[PDB]
Amino acid sequence: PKPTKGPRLGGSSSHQSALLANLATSLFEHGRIKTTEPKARALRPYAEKLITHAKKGALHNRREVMKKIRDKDVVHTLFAEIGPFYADRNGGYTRIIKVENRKGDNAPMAVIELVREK
Amino acid sequence: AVPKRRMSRANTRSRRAQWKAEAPGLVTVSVAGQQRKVPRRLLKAARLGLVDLD
Amino acid sequence: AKGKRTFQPNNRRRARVHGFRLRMRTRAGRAIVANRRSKGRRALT
Amino acid sequence: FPSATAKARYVRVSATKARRVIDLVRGKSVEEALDILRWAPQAASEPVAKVIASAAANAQNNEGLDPSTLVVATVYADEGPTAKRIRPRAQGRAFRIRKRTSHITVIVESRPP
RNA sequence: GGAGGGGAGUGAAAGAGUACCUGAAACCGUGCGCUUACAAUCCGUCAGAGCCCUCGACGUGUCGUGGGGUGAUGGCGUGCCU
RNA sequence: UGCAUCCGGUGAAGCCGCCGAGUGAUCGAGUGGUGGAGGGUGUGGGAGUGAGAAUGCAGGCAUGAGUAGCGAUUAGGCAAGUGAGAACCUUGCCCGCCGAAAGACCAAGGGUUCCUGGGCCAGGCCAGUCCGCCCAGGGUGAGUCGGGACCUAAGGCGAGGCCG
RNA sequence: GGCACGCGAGCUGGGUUUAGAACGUCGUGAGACAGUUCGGUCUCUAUCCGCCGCGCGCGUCAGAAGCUUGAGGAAACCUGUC
RNA sequence: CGCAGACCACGGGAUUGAUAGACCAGACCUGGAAGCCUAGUAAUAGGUGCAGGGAACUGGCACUAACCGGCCGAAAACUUAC
Repeated sequence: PKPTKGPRLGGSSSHQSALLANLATSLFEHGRIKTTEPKARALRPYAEKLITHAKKGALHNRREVMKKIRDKDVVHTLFAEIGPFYADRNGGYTRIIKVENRKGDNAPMAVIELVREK
Repeated sequence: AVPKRRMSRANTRSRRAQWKAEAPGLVTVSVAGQQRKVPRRLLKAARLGLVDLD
Repeated sequence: AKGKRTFQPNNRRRARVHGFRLRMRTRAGRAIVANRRSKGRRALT
Repeated sequence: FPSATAKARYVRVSATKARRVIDLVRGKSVEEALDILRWAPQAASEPVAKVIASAAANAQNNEGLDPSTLVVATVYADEGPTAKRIRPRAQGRAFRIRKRTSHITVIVESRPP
């Protein structure tokens, strides 16, 4: 999606790409993760577009997801439950909740999770 | 460059008074019945039971 | 990058250049040992 | 006014950093000061909150005062003993590092609603 | 959580608590009074309004052989040593 | 300090004030607080007898300033746990880095830093429940390995000796 | 043309102006030469005034909000061919 | 949230909502995806098919987040003239 305006997350572009991939894998594996607020803000569109790929789940879309996810159990779950679950929802598959600041460095924390209402 | 002169007390105090902290604003919330104060930024998280109240 | 320092420890060299027997070999060394004894030094050599 | 006091001595924070947090709860009720310190994003808020809570407990227990009517009347931080360390620097010079502490005094008192 | 403290006790005294006789200055706070955001200040000194406190006398506030704190404002004023 | 007098646990000195005093250094056998054992006066005797400054010395503390910096050229993330407290400790799963090394083993040097259990004021450039930190206990097994008990090199010391 | 022949806590280091070496010349010599030749460490986290920008506070006799006048300042001002 | 920006400030939106993201479509950039079939010994080529992939731009769309919320913030009179 839109690239970051300022300096990249992990300290480099490659580290940011790996960070986003790992965070998306963790989110799809657990359903909700806790991290710094800017990380979740960057994670939302990335994970949502992966879910969009999984929604119209064909072989081509599967390979599109695998060229980012790298974990096969998460790919299977994404294409067997997560995709079908969001079949009739148009966008907004995740939500971000702000939580209390970290203690060691006063880093603003947030929780990103998949919506489960319908 | 180095300071040519020792600061007077008035100047030092007038500049030093600008290093201060602001009080966060607090709003009420009902978690497990009891009312307690929480920052508005964490209202939704408190209502979802994601913020530890001591 | 030549960062060799002056002190390179070696115990046999220390004993053979400053040890008790070397001090006792010569008159000046015996005077040194006597002076250190009179000063009250714990380590005479 | 009836009152109770509590003192934290040799707290390992500098007096100015404690004062920055103390300047937030002067003249406020004990409960609202405790909330402010709970949500203050400073490390000095934990010791100050502990002193204030200890003073409120002293007031409720030893003098039998109503906790709902307590007010942070007087609060200040003094300087404790400071320990001297050495930080080696470039080209053989050594600098002095000070490890400052502070004493924190709190006086709560009962005031009518 | 501890550290530390508050009651309670010991003690003639805890303004003697094993950070301990006495506890000065520099330095750092808190509270009260006066003052200060149109103003060019070797930071004082001489006049000095206003405000606050205090001692006497008479009524209810108003002077006095008064006293202290702060000082708007005006005049003067080129740090010490070598 | 000689001598003579006077005060003192019914509170000396020292310290902090108030109210006064002298032409000056200064004074207050005037007073209040603090304090807890020695002081005052007269008249003689003797000085380590008076600091504001020597880029003076020691201790304590300011200003700069809650400022600079927090030590490479690899990079961390999430879940669970422990716990008063977790970015840093534990476990798992990922991701990245070295790989004629940033892996493994010796010598010199160091000296108990090794292991187990405990701790968390000091130290660790933050925190720390962790640690090469602190405390207690434990741990190093040789006919053949490296040395001596075997041999000599350079060189050292050197019975007598020569020289001085 | 002035302004430290403006301007190195803004830069350079080619020249001049340390220590090495050589030529000519001078000196018995060590050496020397407003003679030449090759080489040769340019340190600093901005306290104050100044200046460029950006805020916070108070004031403008109630508290606010739109749109404005402008005392006073700053900028710009070149020129050719056909 | 922003094409406003070091911070701050400025500007816009806040369910009576298109502010940002997602989603749908377009514009644009790339240049013909995967899978399958066919041809070739193979390298590879052709069809399916202006394909597939995709950021910033434009328009739709409350799906997600703008929240059952806190703090500030309004008048001594008098004089004269009319």
